[PDB]
Amino acid sequence: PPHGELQYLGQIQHILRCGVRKDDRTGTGTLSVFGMQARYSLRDEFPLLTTKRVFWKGVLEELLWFIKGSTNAKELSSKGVGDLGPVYGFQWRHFGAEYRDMESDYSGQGVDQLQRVIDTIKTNPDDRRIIMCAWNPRDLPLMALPPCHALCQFYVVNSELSCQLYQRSGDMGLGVPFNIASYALLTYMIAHITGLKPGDFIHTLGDAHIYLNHIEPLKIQLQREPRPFPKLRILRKVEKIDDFKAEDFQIEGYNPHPTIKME
Amino acid sequence: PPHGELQYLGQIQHILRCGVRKDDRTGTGTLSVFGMQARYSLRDEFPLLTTKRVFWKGVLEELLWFIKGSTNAKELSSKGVGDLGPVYGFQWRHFGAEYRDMESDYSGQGVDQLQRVIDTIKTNPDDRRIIMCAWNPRDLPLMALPPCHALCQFYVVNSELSCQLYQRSGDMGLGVPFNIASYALLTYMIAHITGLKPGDFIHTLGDAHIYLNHIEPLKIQLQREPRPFPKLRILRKVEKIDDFKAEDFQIEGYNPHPTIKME
Repeated sequence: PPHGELQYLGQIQHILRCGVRKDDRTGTGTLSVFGMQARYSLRDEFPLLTTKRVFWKGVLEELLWFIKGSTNAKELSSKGVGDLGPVYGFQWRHFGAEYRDMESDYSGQGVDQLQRVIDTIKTNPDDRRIIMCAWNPRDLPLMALPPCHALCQFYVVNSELSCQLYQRSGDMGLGVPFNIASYALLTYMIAHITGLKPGDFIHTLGDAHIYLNHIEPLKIQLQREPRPFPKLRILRKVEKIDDFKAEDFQIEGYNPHPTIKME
Repeated sequence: PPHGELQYLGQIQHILRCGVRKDDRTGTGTLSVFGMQARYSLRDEFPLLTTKRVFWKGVLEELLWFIKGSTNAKELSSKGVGDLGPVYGFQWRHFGAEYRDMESDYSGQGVDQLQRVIDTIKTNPDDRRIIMCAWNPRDLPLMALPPCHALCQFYVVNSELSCQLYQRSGDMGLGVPFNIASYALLTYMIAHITGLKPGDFIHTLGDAHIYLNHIEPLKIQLQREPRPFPKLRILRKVEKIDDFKAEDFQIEGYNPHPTIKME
């Protein structure tokens, strides 16, 4: 019954082996392959990478911050890792909305994709349209109607909530393991408040790339041998998604390999 | 050097074998799997399925119609297979635009994603944002800011244009082979007018489904043995994408298996 982390790893080797040098926005070098996909069970397990230690706390507090729907950087650097622009959280909860500061009442503003997604699951779980999208701030002023950076399609069958994430770009060494843990968490959350059981998380990349300064660390991480994934426990019963707080989650069974810094 | 059609086929067997019954909008039955991906070379070949005959003409004339950016059904039923709503073509060329009839001058209106995509390739081919999106008409009146049905991310490296298509849903027996041929064509077109060489086409599905009334025909199509893919020739040199017409394309090397009707 093979390991899903064996996917991520394999993706790495491929981008290393058959990957092709490509320059990013900043003219920084990368090894790039176009179009990938990985499937990760959420059934009795949780995709917190083992081949290296993943900042689980920052993943949690970061998510909740998105769900709190905020634009306030200090509301995070004191919960783990002064106006911020409308990063994902603000989109998730009010896209279409006129963006003042971090402080004002946008209560009842724009479209609340995230509530909408939840709702749609309860109302019509066969729906092929349960989709949040998420922009890069850089893009907002840059042009009319810029393209999402990411989008999840959620999906439900036999009482099992699944989520597929599509990123136009994937930082494989630094970003990817994180998002895997994030959208896997998100899912778990939604599954929970909709009385559903977590299913698969599918991870689709456009440009999957590695930064040249990551190759070495990653070559070493490859030689590592994934311990079995942990589990994720919720310990209160929670009805509204804004009610979740960090207390509600226990990770259990997480013995990673040591941290691997990638700059 | 294996066949790409062997992918589509394999996807079929899986949805049959491990697929799970799910009800579509109309409460019609389907066998559904969530999250798939296939890669198809466009290098010296073209993904016109062989295990059955594909309506190549209708694929052509349909595309061109999109690119002509129209809302006029009769502009197609007399070129192959009275107002139509703003189907993909109109989005591709003017999303954001106020939609009158089929007849008016929307010249210079909304955002022309398709031109924009071309342009971005010439201006900044390392860009992670070369993305058109495409809506289902059904969805437009149905709610504020409905989710795309599809989106391509285009991508370029080593003088090779690639395209990945993401559909939230995939009709596997009827729709999928068609889109494969369509976005593969589109690509070829753009590659051509940007002095680029066609690369891969990646096909990502959310809900991949089969209609119960297709199972039998498909079970039979599985038993078939893919002949090698054809090629696609352009025979004029064309600079603007609105200049392409059906004359410009020869398919060569297409001996399919017989047509398979699926209702």
